Amino acid sequence: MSLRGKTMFISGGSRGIGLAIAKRVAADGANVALVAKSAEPHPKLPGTIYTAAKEIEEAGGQALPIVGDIRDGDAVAAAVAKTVEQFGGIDICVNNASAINLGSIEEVPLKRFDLMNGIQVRGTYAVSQSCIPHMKGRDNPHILTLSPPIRLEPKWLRPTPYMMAKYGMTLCALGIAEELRDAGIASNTLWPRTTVATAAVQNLLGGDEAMARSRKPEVYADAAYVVLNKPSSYTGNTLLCEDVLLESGVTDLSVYDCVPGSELGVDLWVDSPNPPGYTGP
Amino acid sequence: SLRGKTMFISGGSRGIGLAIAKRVAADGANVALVAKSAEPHPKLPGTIYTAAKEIEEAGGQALPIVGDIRDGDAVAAAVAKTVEQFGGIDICVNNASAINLGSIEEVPLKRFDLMNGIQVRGTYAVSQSCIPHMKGRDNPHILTLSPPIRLEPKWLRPTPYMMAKYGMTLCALGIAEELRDAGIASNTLWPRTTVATAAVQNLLGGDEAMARSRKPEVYADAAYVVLNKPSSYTGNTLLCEDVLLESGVTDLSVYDCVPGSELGVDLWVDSPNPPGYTGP
Ligand SMILES: [Cl-]
Ligand SMILES: [Cl-]
Ligand SMILES: [Cl-]
Ligand SMILES: [Cl-]
Ligand SMILES: [Cl-]
Ligand SMILES: [Cl-]
Ligand SMILES: [Cl-]
Ligand SMILES: [Cl-]
Ligand SMILES: [Cl-]
Ligand SMILES: [Cl-]
Repeated sequence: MSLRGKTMFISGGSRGIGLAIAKRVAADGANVALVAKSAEPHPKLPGTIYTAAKEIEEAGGQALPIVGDIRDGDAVAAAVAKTVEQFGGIDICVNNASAINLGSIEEVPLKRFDLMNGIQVRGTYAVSQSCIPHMKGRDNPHILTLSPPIRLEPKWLRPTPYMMAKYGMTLCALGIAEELRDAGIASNTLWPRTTVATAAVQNLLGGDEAMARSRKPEVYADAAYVVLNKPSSYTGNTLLCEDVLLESGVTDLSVYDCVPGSELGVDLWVDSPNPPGYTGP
Repeated sequence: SLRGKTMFISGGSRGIGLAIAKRVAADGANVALVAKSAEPHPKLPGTIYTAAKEIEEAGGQALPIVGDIRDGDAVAAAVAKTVEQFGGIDICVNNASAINLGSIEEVPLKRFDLMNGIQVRGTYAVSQSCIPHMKGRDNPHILTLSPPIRLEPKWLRPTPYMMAKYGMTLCALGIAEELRDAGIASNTLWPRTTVATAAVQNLLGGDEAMARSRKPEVYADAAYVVLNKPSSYTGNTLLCEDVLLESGVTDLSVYDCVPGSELGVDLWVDSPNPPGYTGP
């Protein structure tokens, strides 16, 4: 199996994890539409949708960068319609747009909350809803949402704003899995076990330094790829990247380590940097 | 007893919220109640002003406030007025709610926003604003009217509403952890059956009792039990009837609209009664 001739709609996509997923899918000769709020370069975060588009093309795919605020429902509709008029249908919807603040309810004002809820909970809903009609006909359609398993033990219910937003994304994805089961559209979530170091991290740290406790964005891209090739019956799952990769046949997870043979750190909502019983390097 | 305690409550005009407000008010409590409009609706009974009269008639003091819960500044101003008036907040009840049982295919974004706004964002805003004024107090509780989080496939629909109600609960549960040191309790409370309120009879057009449902007192009384527990009791997703049996109630039929009927179940609940309940 292969994503050749298939079309992806991805929120974000302009850097880091989203870019790596876009690139991986593009490498099979896929189409990728990517939507972001602005096309102006940021002084500290690398990339724009346009430079993302070049990288998608250089990888072997066709790119459609679209300017649109995921918090504006009309802009979302317009971006999907534009994807459909250009590529003819949607095989893959990846909800990657994100927003983060790790403060408590006492520290995170309503305006910051709305940006998180807006982009992630509302955004995942609007993007997914708008994609769904254009996915019904297709060979093996997948919605994939970049969010964590719902962990209900007290330690995990923190910090509240961000947990609400991320769990809200996952709940959207799991609900959709049930509501679209008869239509045959897969909806899954996918989350990495460690922190993922992206170029943006280097830029903000201000150095060319090794993130020894972290993994590369490829861990997410390769895991996504495996999931997007499963049958549309593989649905309603809250998946971890490394676990997905071992189940697929990868034996050596060190190829994802920023620095191999280090003690790895853990992502939020994850107990261990590696799957249970992993013995590889 | 809750004599001399002050409660702030969203969605206390009618039904369950009013029943809770009246039960708290009967101890001589202050109740500040907030709603978007004070204008009577043709079919739904009550306004904040009507509800206010009933709160006073029940034994308490009422402060009815016009405020859109979806407007952050309105929420801030509603809480400020409550504090200028009564001096401090012992109890925050998040009951403002909104419902649509359609799927993601059927519920447009504008509708989604109403549920997200009022319930998830609203519970966040109201709770956030009340919290500083609850830090000094003898036994502060936040009580959020929303269900246990159930992750089995069959509970994960309809998506839009499940997102909202579950988001409500996640907020309550997060607050529990974040405010534990302070220590303001945060719990959720949900009824096992559907609760038949005046609004339901009004929309059917007849006063005809609802054999599969319970009275809103099951909500009010269960709330009263939780709100008198120590602030150490926090982070729980509670069910009315179970709370009531735990407190010593042995006859739940007094909450039945029609005693001796086969009761229906609420969303997110398997059974109309707590496990091994063998009362009437
Ligand atoms: Cl704000
Ligand atoms: Cl824990
Ligand atoms: Cl990167
Ligand atoms: Cl784990
Ligand atoms: Cl192990
Ligand atoms: Cl509607
Ligand atoms: Cl809103
Ligand atoms: Cl099930
Ligand atoms: Cl149950
Ligand atoms: Cl039983």
